[PDB]
Amino acid sequence: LLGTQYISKQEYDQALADAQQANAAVTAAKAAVETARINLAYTKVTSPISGRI
Amino acid sequence: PAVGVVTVKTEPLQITTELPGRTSAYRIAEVRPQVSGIILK
Repeated sequence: LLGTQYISKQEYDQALADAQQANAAVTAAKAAVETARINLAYTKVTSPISGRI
Repeated sequence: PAVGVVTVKTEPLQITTELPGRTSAYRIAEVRPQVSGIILK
């Protein structure tokens, strides 16, 4: 939409803005998801080492 | 009557307390995890 200059470079700036931060929110999410899942990984206790129990 | 005699005077003496005690590092710190979890290594 910017090829033929049909928007505001300002505008496109704004669009990329969230599109930038959006994924970051995603990053905030996947980081989040792993967190609990990690805890669910904590649940189902893993032997932190190997050997005779 | 003839005897070995030592006439007495004031003699400064720095002898003083010899008392007990235990010794410590200084330098007597610890390592306390401030972050909780499994020790990986």
